[PDB]
Amino acid sequence: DAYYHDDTHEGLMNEPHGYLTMDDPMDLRPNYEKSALELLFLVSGGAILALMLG
Amino acid sequence: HGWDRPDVPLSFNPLYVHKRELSIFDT
Amino acid sequence: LFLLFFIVNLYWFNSGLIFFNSVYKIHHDAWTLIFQTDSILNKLKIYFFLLPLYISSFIHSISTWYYNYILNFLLFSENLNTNTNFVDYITYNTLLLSKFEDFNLFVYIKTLLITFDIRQINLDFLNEYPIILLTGLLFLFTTIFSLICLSYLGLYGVFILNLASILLFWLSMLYYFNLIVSENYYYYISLGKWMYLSNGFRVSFDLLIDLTSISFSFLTLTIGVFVYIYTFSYFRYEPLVERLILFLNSFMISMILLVSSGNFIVLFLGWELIGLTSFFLINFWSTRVGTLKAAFKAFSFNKLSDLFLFFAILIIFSTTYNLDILSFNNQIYLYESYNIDMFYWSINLIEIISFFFISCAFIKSAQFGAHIWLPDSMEAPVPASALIHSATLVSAGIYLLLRLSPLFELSKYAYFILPLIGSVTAFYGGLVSAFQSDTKKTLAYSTISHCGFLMVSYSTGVLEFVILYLYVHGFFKAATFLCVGNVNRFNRNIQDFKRMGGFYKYLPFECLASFVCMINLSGLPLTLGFYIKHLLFIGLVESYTLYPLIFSSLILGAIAGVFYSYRLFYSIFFDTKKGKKAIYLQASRIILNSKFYSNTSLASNLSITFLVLISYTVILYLYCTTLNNYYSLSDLKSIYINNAYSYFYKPDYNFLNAVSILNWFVIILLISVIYLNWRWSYYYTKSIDSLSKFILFSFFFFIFSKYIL
Amino acid sequence: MFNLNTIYLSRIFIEFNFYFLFFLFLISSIIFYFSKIISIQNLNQNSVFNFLKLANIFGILISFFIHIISFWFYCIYSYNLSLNIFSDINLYNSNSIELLNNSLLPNYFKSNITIDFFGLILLTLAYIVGFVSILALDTRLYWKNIKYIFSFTIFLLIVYVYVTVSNILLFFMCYELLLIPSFLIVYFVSPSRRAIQASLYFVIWTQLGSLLVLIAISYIISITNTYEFNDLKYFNFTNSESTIIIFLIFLGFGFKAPIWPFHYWLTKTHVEAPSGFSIYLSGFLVKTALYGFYKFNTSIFIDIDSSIFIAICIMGVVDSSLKMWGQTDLKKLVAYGTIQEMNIIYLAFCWGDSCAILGGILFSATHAFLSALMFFLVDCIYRRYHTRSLVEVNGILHITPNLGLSILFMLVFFSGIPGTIKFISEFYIFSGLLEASPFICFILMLVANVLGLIGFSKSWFNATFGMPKKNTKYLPMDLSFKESYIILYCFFFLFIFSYFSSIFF
Amino acid sequence: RQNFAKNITTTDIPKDSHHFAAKRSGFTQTEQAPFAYNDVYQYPKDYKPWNYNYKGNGVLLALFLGSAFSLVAYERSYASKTGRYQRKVQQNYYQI
Amino acid sequence: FQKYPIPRYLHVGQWIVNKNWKWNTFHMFFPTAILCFMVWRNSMISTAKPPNYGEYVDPQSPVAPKAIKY
Repeated sequence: DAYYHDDTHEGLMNEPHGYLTMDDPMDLRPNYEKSALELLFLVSGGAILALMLG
Repeated sequence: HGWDRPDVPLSFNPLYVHKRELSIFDT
Repeated sequence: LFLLFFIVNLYWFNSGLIFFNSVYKIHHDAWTLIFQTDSILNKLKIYFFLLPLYISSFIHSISTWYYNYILNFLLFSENLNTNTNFVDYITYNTLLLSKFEDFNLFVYIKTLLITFDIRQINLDFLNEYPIILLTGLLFLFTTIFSLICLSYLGLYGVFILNLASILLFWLSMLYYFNLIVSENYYYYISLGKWMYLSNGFRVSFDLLIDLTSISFSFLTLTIGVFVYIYTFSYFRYEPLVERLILFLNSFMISMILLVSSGNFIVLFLGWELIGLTSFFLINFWSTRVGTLKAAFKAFSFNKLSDLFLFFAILIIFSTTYNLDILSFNNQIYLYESYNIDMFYWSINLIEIISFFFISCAFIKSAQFGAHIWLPDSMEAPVPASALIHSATLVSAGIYLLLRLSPLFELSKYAYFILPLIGSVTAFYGGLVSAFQSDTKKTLAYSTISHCGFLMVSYSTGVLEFVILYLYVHGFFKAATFLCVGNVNRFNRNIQDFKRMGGFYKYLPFECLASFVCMINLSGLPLTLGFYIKHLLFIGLVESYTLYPLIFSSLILGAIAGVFYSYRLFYSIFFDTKKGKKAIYLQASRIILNSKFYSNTSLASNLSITFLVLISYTVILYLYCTTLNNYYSLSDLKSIYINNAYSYFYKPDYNFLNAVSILNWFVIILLISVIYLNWRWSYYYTKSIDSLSKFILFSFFFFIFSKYIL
Repeated sequence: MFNLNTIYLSRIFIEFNFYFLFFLFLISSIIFYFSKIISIQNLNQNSVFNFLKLANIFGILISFFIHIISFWFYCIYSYNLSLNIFSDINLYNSNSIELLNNSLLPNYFKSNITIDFFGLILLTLAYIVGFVSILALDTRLYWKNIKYIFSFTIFLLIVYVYVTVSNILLFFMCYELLLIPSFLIVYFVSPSRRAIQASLYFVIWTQLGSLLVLIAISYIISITNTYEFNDLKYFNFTNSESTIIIFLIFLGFGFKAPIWPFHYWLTKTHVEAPSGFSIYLSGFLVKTALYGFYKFNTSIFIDIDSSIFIAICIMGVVDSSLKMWGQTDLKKLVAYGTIQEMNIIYLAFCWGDSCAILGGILFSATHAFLSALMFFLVDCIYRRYHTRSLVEVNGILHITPNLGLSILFMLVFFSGIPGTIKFISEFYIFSGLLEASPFICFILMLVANVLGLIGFSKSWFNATFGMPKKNTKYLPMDLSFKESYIILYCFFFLFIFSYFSSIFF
Repeated sequence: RQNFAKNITTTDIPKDSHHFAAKRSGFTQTEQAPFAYNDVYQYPKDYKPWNYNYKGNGVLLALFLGSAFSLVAYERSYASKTGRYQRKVQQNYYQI
Repeated sequence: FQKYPIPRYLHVGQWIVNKNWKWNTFHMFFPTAILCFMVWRNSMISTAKPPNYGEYVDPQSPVAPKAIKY
């Protein structure tokens, strides 16, 4: 186009950013809700695989 | 080009102010 | 050291294997020398040069053993090896060289290497096993993963990944398109059992790649490729170009799934998917509730279509306990003499199913009454509108009619509703498009008119004409949509051409390509649109009770293409400068003069050019496959054969004179649009003089070319 | 190749899983009571409330895994047990396999365990919905009301007894035990001040239904002095008695279903109950009412026409669907969706024990998960934007993209997309109704799948899209990992349950 | 309200104590007192907040081993259901 | 449209460019191709095609459609 600013010189061409979730990366709590839900997901997947897949 | 334009104003999304009662008959 | 020792050991092992195999085969040295009778010199003889064979065997003695233990741990079987003590098993297996029978080290390596050769792919394998499924899955999963990974892939990453997937899909689909259209190929691909639907009944996710499916899918995929390449240009400096690209890809794959359905459940899945993806495409400007209302009107109409389709499928299942489309089509004739006791009425079984399918088709393929969502669906970006209007969303009803052709052959409701509604819709759409000042609304009403014409073509009983009309309309409507999208972007999001004019200089390629695509789209004489409209009028049945209204509407909608095509082209490009001064002056500054100067994108220009070229090639191929004296099209799976091809092959004089009446109506309309002076001009007198001399020249040219020489 | 080991595997797993849950609850209660004097939370890190939450959540999760294993054991056992009776054709031999009781633990309430597919589906729904609800109640349990962390374990134990006993009186009692914990949760855990009246309405409506069911079961017990369904099989009720029984059970379980016009309590409670209970109330307890109705009506021969009950259910569906457009409150809209789905499921049980209960069970599971997901989304919206009304929050997709995506995919799943299990349940019920009554089937599908869906999508699409211009200083953040994983698990179940074995469907 | 212990013992909080420097001289008669604690969190250099930073192989290995166990279990189940010890492989396999 | 600043905490895709998008494209295309190849093999196991040119179906062959023997 007429007057184009490339990505390197653009001041508002964002690189990927943002927090993926609301969990604090530097959170010091022994919070286990995420671990419990991950365990639920993994055990459900394994039960489907190890009991029902074939 | 030819002018250093400021950032897009907040007036581009004007805040709507409710001046009338939101009737339940117009739900 | 390591490499040299490995090479030496491999050579020794291969030599030992050759010695053993060349001495074991004929069952004389099979055992005698192998486990020779002690004689410790002999023992070292057999354990020293067959040592590479023995040592490896020792590994085979310990690798399998532990492996079996793993199974014993994982499966609770074999009671492990209590019969052995790990001192008899190891000695027995290590000293038993019968494992190395007819086995060579280098031959195994060669077989490993030749298991990935691509020179032996062969063409019969491609014919027998459709690779198009692999590329379609690649496109679908790349689209989904790009939707999930919008941060790993930036603008360029998303564009390149989806471009590669879509190009592989298009290249794969061209070969199978040729095979299916010409050489009577089709495939039924069962992707495993999908889900239970009745007690003991399980439907499977099946796909049917046949003539109807390949036609719709190839049209959709070509339009989608050349819109996707164009989409990146149209959304140049917009916040969510990756979002627009992924929405387009999702809508494309939804339509491909819809047209490739093998069951009514995959059909309903594709219907709902195209509905929701069109809703997301229309509601691209999520920050606007003004877009939300239009998208929600489209969503409501799609939900009504889903209700009708679901009820029709439920009636079919309650009648036949079957959901396979092929089985339903080939056995629905048995249930013609059937009725359903619905409330106080006894409705014919075919009549009610056809009513529901036809309502579902009419809502999607916009017909009169149910069309009102299509003009409001222009809030979507131009690439989205091009995909929606050229094919896909408005061609879904045509796909419903073509896929279930045997059902609608035996329906009195279809016989009465398809031609009447089609003609009314064609007339309405063409007439309204002839009066529209917005470019996108003009093309939307043109799409409505051509959908009505497609309904009429289906009512004629010839499915080849339906396919030809669908292809021509889709290709040229998509190209015209891209051209008007470039025009709208140049005009800075003002779509009405009352603020345009003089854009030929700023948009030369757009002007010329739009001219070509409009003369093809509007069915002007000597063009493919003229051919498809002539074919439509060839097969139009005259036994309808409302034939006067039907034929009058068809004529008035067929003559309406000239008006909207001329108005759009001339007002956009060659009218006076009705636009704003900022549009013209900013793009005409002397500093901008360069070899890079362009008000559009080189990628957009190349995409439109290649789209037009491929459209011409495909339409010519279809014409040669259908309209030639040697009919070479594949089976359309329809047993209702009328005599409409007789008037195409050996017409009578009355039909030629009627089509001549239509041609002269078109000529008079061209004369009107070209020479009528609605405004004062310095050329007004000279325009009348030009008209007079043109009339006289035409008369004398007719006189000389017919009689004198 | 089905041997005696699998039979005892299934029975032992069921009994000992009940005892696992009961022992965990007992140990947790003993620790909670004997470690503190007041038994309220000590507002510090070293508090038993952390241990109580850990113990209850882990009991629920591990007992759910054991329940998955026991459900698979039961599926194999039931398939092969129905096979064995069907298999042998010789008239001299019959299947006579007599089992022994376990030695370590007694039979609770001195009752032999009887397991059916509907009961174990109900138990699985109990486990999963209780897990989601308790995960949604951590922000509500605080100083002086932490004692309700055990409520879902109590529900699990009650329903475990409920779905495993062949005693009709124990069945009725376990159905009747679900009121006190529910009222205690609504009365003490709800933050809204209007939830006291909602709790009163819930109690009075559900207890009127319970009184009707009590009259019916009193008739059953007094007429035929027994407590076993086989003894019911060996007895016949006259036409008047059967009519009274079916009317009473239908009206009571429709008070709990709820059915038209007995859903006022459900609307008020759902609007005012805490989000965790709203997940549990709509997801599960109404399914217990469905299970009770199915067990009661199947065991009794009824000779009256069910057109009146079918009309009541269809009127409930229509009435709920037509009110979705006029709901600016997302939680009340989800409550009306729950009413519609519940009436549709209750319709499937109006043909006795025909091949219509299969769609009812599948739709019960599907509605459990869908209502859990929708109320969880409403909970996320109310915790983020501090409001639920459509006129106060919109443009969620632009500030909280994950929440907006979850809303959109929830709408897609709720629209009966063929890939999920709502489409399967709709297919079952609508095919049966179309063969029964085509015009009424079209009316039900038109009102539910078009008008109700249009209103439901209108109230959610307006929240998802727009501009969150006001209160930029107070705009919340995106979805956390807990909410994201709960939503993903709901989606995963709604998708993958379509591949469950078709033997029981 | 939250009542957990910020001063964890399992590890040391990654901190940057040089970003903010507390004032220690040149105070005026109306200035406020400086702040004692000025350490700020220091994220890893290769940390991306927009994705999962999971760089392990545990989940992949667990899923792969579960799938392999499913495969071998299905093989044994098919062998047993056909009345054999191991699957008998036909010389030719055709489309279903 | 004129570019405007985007919050750093917001995980949105507005004007997002990844400088390492080429390797991401590689590692998102090729494994997807492999997955689709495996699915393609699985679905090609269950695939039906009509007889080729010059081939007819023998009505008494097992391939021919069959009717139920009551």
